[PDB]
Amino acid sequence: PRPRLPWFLRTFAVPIILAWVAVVAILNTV
Amino acid sequence: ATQEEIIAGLAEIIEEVTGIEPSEVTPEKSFVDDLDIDSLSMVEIAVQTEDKYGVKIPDEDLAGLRTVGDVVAYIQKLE
Amino acid sequence: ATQEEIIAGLAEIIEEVTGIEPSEVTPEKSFVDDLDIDSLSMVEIAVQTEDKYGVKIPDEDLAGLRTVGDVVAYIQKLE
Amino acid sequence: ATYNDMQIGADYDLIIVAASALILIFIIMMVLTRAVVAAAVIVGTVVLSLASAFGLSVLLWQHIVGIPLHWMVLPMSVIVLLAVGADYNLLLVSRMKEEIHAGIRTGIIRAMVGTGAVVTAAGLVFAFTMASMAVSSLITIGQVGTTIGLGLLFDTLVVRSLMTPSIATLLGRWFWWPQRVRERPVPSKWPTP
Amino acid sequence: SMKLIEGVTFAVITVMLLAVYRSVITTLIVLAMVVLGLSGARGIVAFLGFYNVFGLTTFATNMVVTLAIAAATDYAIFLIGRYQEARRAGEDRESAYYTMFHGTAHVVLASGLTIAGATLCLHFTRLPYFQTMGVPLAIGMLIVVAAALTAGPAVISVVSRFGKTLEPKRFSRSPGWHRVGTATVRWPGAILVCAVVAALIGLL
Ligand SMILES: CC(C)(COP(=O)(O)O)[C@@H](O)C(=O)NCCC(=O)NCCS
Ligand SMILES: CC(C)(COP(=O)(O)O)[C@@H](O)C(=O)NCCC(=O)NCCS
Repeated sequence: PRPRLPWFLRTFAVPIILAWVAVVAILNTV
Repeated sequence: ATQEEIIAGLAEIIEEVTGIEPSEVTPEKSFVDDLDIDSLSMVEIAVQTEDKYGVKIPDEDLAGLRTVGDVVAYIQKLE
Repeated sequence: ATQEEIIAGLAEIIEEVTGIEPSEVTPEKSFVDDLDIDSLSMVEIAVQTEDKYGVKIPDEDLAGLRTVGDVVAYIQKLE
Repeated sequence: ATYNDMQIGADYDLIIVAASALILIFIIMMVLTRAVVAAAVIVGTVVLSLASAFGLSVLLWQHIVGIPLHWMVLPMSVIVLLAVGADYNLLLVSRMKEEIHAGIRTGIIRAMVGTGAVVTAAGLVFAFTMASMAVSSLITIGQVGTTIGLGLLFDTLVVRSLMTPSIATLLGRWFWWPQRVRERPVPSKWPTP
Repeated sequence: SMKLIEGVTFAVITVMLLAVYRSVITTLIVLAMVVLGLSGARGIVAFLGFYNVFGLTTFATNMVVTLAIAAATDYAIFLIGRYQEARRAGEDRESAYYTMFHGTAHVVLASGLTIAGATLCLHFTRLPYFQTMGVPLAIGMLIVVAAALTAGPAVISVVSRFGKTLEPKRFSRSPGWHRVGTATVRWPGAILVCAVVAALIGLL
């Protein structure tokens, strides 16, 4: 009965971290 | 105190507060449905009971009580 | 209430408050020395006891109590 | 004349900012905690702390350093102080509501013993981060940072520690109006060993 | 002076985190979260201001940097603190993580929304500095909140899996907090009077 949102965060952690890193890098480089 | 005396006193108080005749008031009746008595009328009954006989019923207890006999049992418990 | 039940409840409360395991808590133990419990921890125990079982202990009474069995006797005295 | 206009605008904007911030924060707190009285208590405690924060900053700069506060420091300090104090009180109240099913007083004690260290660490970090702006060559920025730091220090060390739990203890069941809360649970029988 | 401010703030934060968590790796992780949040807020503010969406001053930029750093650190502290409380209570890492999210997700989001909305009240001012300080601060705070609420749980998920990284180090109670709570509960009147008197000192 795990809640959906924390489970989603826990499962796809690496893609989320990489997405945040890429977005921040683009915004601070362009 | 005997159940009959308590029921008679509660019947008088209820009749004064809401208008339900004493005969309709029986220990198995429910305030919410059988007697259709809201919470405010119930606290009015509690205030009358405290000021007349000294039996004190807090609001939290008033929440729990459902039937007339349930109230009588609570009063007997205090005794 | 029997002494065993009161001692068990007090042991649970003390374990929550200070950290003393229930087995070490025996009626002859002294809070100040045997259990090394300060006055503030004692009033914490009193608050827990009041909020869980309804037994009320004023600060003046808390001053007098020295051993665990002494507290139990006080609770039995109220009964 | 330019600076006269600046001063008038500063007073007007200060009043507007204070009112709007109070209203919005009160609304958010009432929505989240589902209780009016809790939000009112939080707002009042934060404002009372804000007054003392203003006093401390005024002393430390004007009397000790000698440089009076710049005319634009006040609203910038006020808004941040209100927001952060409200957030800390909100965290404490939320933990209290979580732990209150075991009685008001035990719930308060457990909520304090739980949150206290974390909230203290966060408050000290925020205060020392704000106070670190004094290294700026510009002194208005340093004044703003130090004022916010002093406010956060006083709030964390007084309002959270004492004022909010004391008011909660005093108000009792009224603290969570309109939600119905038992002051103490049903007195249980002693456990059977 | 902005750059020196940033450096000093980072040094102070590192020292305080080392003092509190009594470990180096946890401090590094919190610093990584802080860097991510600060960089996100600074980047978005600079990018929007560049294309003439709004004007910027020195005050707005300094406040953006400092507030973003502080908010990121506070959110990381909240999450890790609740997670460690659950972990020390006895729960395993999975249940402790879920308990942490359940008990702190709403608090962090509410705090962030309060901070963001508070600065948005500046947009209704008159003086140009106050009016220009409104929107960028709100946008930066929103970016910081999003980063804390998404990356925070994600990093906690990944890090805790590997080794004994986020486990508590100082397994201890809070006897001082117990005493203070007892004093507050037993005698609220005197403590409230003392607090009110202390607060009124600032009116002099
Ligand atoms: C008053 C009442 C018994 C009404 O209950 P009901 O909604 O079941 O009629 C219940 O809401 C309650 O105890 N509320 C808390 C105290 C309160 O509301 N007092 C009146 C405010 S003026
Ligand atoms: C509080 C206490 C039980 C502490 O006793 P101890 O010094 O033996 O621990 C005792 O000093 C006492 O009753 N003091 C009077 C009331 C009081 O001090 N309240 C706290 C002031 S905030």
